[PDB]
Amino acid sequence: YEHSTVMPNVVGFPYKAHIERPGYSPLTLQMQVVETSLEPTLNLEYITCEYKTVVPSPYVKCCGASECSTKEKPDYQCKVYTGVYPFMWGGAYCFCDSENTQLSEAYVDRSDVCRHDHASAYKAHTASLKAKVRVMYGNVNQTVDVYVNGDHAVTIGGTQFIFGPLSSAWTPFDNKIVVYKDEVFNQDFPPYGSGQPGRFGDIQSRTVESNDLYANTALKLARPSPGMVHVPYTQTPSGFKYWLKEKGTALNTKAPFGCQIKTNPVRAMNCAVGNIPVSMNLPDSAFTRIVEAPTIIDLTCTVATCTHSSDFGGVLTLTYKTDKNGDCSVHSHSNVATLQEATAKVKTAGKVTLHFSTASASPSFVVSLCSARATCSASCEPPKDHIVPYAASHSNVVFPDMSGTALSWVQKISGGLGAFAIGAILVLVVVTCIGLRR
Amino acid sequence: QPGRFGDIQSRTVESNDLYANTALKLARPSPGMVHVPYTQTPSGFKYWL
Amino acid sequence: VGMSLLALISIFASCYMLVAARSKCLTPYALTPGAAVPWTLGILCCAPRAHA
Amino acid sequence: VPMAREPTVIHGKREVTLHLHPDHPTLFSYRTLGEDPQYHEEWVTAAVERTI
Ligand SMILES: *[C@@H]1O[C@H](CO)[C@@H](O[C@@H]2O[C@H](CO)[C@@H](O[C@@H]3O[C@H](CO)[C@@H](O)[C@H](O)[C@@H]3O)[C@H](O)[C@H]2NC(C)=O)[C@H](O)[C@H]1NC(C)=O
Repeated sequence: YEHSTVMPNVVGFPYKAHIERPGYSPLTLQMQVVETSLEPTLNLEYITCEYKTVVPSPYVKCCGASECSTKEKPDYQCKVYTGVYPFMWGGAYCFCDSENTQLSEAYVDRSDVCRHDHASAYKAHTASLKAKVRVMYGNVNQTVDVYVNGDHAVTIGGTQFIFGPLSSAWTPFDNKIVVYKDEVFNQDFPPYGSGQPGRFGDIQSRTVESNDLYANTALKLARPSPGMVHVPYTQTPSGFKYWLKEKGTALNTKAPFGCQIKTNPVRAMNCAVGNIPVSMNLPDSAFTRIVEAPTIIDLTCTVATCTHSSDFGGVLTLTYKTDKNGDCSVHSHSNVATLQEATAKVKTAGKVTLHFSTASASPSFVVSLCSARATCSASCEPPKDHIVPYAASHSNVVFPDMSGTALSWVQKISGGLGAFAIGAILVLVVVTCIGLRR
Repeated sequence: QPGRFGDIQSRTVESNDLYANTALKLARPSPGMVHVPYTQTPSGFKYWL
Repeated sequence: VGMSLLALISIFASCYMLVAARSKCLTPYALTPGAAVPWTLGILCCAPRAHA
Repeated sequence: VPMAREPTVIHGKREVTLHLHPDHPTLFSYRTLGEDPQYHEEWVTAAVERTI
């Protein structure tokens, strides 16, 4: 027997689905969403790590001259300075007094720990959602792992389920991502090959294991002081370190809807938004024949108390008349109220009690026990406490019933004024028609 | 109230009775040690000072 | 506020309807020195209570 | 690493007043998990009170 329904994407919400097949006793299903996971698709763009600049020992060809030659190193710098008269620990060599030359070189390379301490830049799109849900009915428990798109069906004890695509298409990960350790940032990194000194991406590599490197740190060399051998340079500090110092914020503490970011792989877990459609298919062994189910006639509903709190705060009593004692499947045919349980024991005494939760001052809903029916209407009072640590178990509707006290007063006042207006119109039209008849 | 003035009070200096409310909460000891951990809000008298 | 404005608008309109009806029903009698017809004089509150 | 003491909470009308008693500079952050959050994070040093 094919069936379909819709359930909210809120962790811990005790969704109950009610299936009524005309030839068999009604059945009630309990479903919950134990865990979710919104995993995006990643295209690694490049990697960054702190740089390390290497300075080869200066070559002083003295009483002679040298020539500078180019090489292929990232950000290579080399120069020749004339007129050097160096000194050493014993005494100044290069005895040819003033015709000397020093050749300085410098070039940059990735740090030693670039494979242990680095930041990645990604482009993210097309999220895929995964879920883990609990199903109960009849006498079968069990939680199962499901892909949420209309392309995975999992069988639970003879029943087949399919979870349709998410109603909304909201994803917290922006178009461009920067990942470090276990933190995700909505940053806009500069493209490959166009970094700037002193900021993020001053050196860039395609991957951690690659050979090439593109570095741009404005490395400059200065003529050495007289009587020294020290090859001075100047260079703006590592961009990665200052990005570390002033990255600013994160996503783990800024994502909406209260969903936790993690890493390895990047994902957003338990992230409350939207609705999940469910398409079912059931075998004939799941139901029960009418003949063995109890018969319930003359169903009446009363409400003991109501209290629109987060926990189940209303007690409801049902009176009936039955022939034999057994089991029935309670349900509420509206979302204004949510019952706690999905089964009840019916006995010859004739009275049963249930717990429900609401969020409106005056609810009015129809409750069914096995195949019977009844209407329940009640008045509710506010809760006195201010803060609680467990989430809402009602579906959060506040518009009252049309028979509620507030709408009763509105209706009475509107009726009085409308009747007065109709009387006015009748008087004026009567006078006009009397004027015409003459 | 714990954490402010008057978390510990005595009727007089020599009084045997004492009223204390500091939210002293014990914890489960870590594996392989004998140290009886606890946690407790600092004295309110020093913060009043 | 919306409900209050609707109520006031409705009540003022209906009162205006009664006023216009009384003017229409009483202005012909204000052009002839005739009887006020005690039967309608008591029913509808006109300017002359008993003065003709 | 150590764990700082639990703060003291006071319940209010949609507001929570919170007493903080640190021993060394700790990090304190919070967010409202609605549709549009209230981002915030701070480095508390000496004993303070916050309202959230
Ligand atoms: C369907 O299966 C799930 C998991 O197998 C059942 O949930 C489990 O219910 C038992 C009994 O209620 C829990 O054991 C108790 O947990 C409390 C938690 O405070 C603990 O204090 C007790 O000492 C005892 O261990 C168990 O934790 C719970 N499991 C989970 C993951 O929540 C569920 O009850 C089954 N359905 C039915 C109708 O029994």
